[PDB]
Amino acid sequence: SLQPPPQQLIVQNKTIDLPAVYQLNGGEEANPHAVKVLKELLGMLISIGEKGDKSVRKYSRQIPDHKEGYYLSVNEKEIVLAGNDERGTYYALQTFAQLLKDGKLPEVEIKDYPSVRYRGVVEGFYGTPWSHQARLSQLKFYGKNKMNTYIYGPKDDPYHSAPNWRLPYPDKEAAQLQELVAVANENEVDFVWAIHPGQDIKWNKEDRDLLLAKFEKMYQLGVRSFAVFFDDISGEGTNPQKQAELLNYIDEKFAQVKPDINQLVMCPTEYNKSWSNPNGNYLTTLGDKLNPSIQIMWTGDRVISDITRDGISWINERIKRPAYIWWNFPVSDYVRDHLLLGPVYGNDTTIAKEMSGFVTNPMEHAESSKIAIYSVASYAWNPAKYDTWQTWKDAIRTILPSAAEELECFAMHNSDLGPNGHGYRREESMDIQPAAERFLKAFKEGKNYDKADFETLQYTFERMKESADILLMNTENKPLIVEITPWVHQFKLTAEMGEEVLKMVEGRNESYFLRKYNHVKALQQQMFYIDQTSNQNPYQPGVKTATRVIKPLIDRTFATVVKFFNQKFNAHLDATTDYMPHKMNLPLQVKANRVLISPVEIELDAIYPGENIQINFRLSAGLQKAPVKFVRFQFVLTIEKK
Ligand SMILES: CC1=N[C@@H]2[C@@H](O)[C@H](O)[C@@H](CO)O[C@@H]2S1
Ligand SMILES: [Ca+2]
Repeated sequence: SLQPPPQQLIVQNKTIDLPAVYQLNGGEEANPHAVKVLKELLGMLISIGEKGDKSVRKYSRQIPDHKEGYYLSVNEKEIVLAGNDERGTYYALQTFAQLLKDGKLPEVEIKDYPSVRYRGVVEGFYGTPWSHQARLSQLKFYGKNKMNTYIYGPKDDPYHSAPNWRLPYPDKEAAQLQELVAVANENEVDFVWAIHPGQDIKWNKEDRDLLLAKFEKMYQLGVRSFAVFFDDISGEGTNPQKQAELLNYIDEKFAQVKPDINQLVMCPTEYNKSWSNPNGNYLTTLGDKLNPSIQIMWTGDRVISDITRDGISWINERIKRPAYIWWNFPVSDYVRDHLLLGPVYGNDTTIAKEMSGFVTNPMEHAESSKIAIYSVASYAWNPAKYDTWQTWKDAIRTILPSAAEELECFAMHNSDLGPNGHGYRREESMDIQPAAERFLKAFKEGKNYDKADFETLQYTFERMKESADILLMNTENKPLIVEITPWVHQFKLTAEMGEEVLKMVEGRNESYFLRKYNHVKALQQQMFYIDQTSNQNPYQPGVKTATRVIKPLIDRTFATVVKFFNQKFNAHLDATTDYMPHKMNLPLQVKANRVLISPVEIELDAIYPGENIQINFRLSAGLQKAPVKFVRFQFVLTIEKK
């Protein structure tokens, strides 16, 4: 499965062998980055070059007349790799590398080019910025998948955002950035350095010069594309006239003055329809006043959304140019306890002409995001032929060949975001969703359930456990495994709980049932400890997994079978589904050093120093470290733990 799929492919159902002896025509005059790839890969004539080179004159009418276009031919007599331009030749080679299987090439002719001009990744999330090593890995991944754009803009980099956007990077970070630009250039990626000055920018000469001064420093490190972001700010930095004037100044005094600057992009304050005032002048001001070479970014009809024909028509009409899409998936920075490892879908596949670019905002988990990134690369290059599920499967097998089926199992049940303030959800566990939904309907109402449905759930829990143990021990992609490990532990526990809960449904005798029930309570407690010890970030601490379909099913099944046990044996077993050490009909929650009522008396499991209490029917009272176990009366106690 060539990824991205070429615009045009004719296959001959013959194969040849990579020539053991070959003649290379055009090596000294073709893109040096393309020649190095070809030489790594390896008489029969092999012709490599860009349109205009002597080496490729015979094929000049086969070469697509598109930026980043190429002609690739393999037959009995010869191999041709001909770009419309240097980047096209590199890309011919990336397709060539995928065709070569076990010293053998199929007989093929390809004519190819991208449908969207700018394709790639914006590292533009809140959270821990990617590591240097992660970024190096990403850049190489982008070259293989024909992504030409990497926008550097981590919200939490103090040299990118306020107030230290004014300061040059220190030497060590500066040397790192320089290395990234070198590696980007080698993989035919535009490194686009972004700045986020809007929260404390003064519209004066001092701050304008400081911004230009910073861009000059980045230029000296080798940066040749630049962005200015005005997202998620308030105050005087939201002024569109001043924003347009600053960007026009950067364009006129810097972008159009240097010998070799490429992209100049801006992200607006009104960056989606819901955040834009239909009766305000903001977007029209930018559209009218911004120099026509400046790109304007857009996230769709909401902060988190997929791109539709109508939504993009709306923005394009106002900004008077095709929108440069900032797509907010798989970014998880607002559901930080979830991994979003499902397929890329929901974006209109017929609107390439209406966009100047398409970039993905990924997770803080660099390797994990490669599933979506590979898929966005495929989509943006050939939207017409974009295949959601095949691409997801191809991504997984690329990322983890040694355990592709195991990663598919884990990813397929780690796709949804759960409820959230952005209203954005994805499908999860759809394969088993109907079996789950039947089983539980039947079971809850005392009608007999189908054996096949019970077996399906059983098979699922078994395969999850296998997948988890195998993924833990995988050494093919260590950085991926480090990223997901906490979720994998939680995924195994979920599967073990499901297995035990189903043995309870098969309920042999009272004694066996009680063993199973006690095993389940222990598993709940183990899940709570992971949720409190792993991924303890300030915003959505912990680890959630298989949340849309599997966890609800296991929970409701458990509560149901305990209710029936209590009726049959006149018993009083606790049917609660999440473990909670503190006692309070709403469920308590524990988040860091807070104990919380999910929106009279609370008894903690020990005496703690009390920090404060926040109630809300903004009530507040510090407890000055006063010992506290009981608390009688949002509703949030904070304690020293801490
Ligand atoms: C433009 C946008 N700027 C923000 C990004 O930095 C976040 O990562 C994203 C998800 O929370 O939300 C908005 S979209
Ligand atoms: Ca050339």
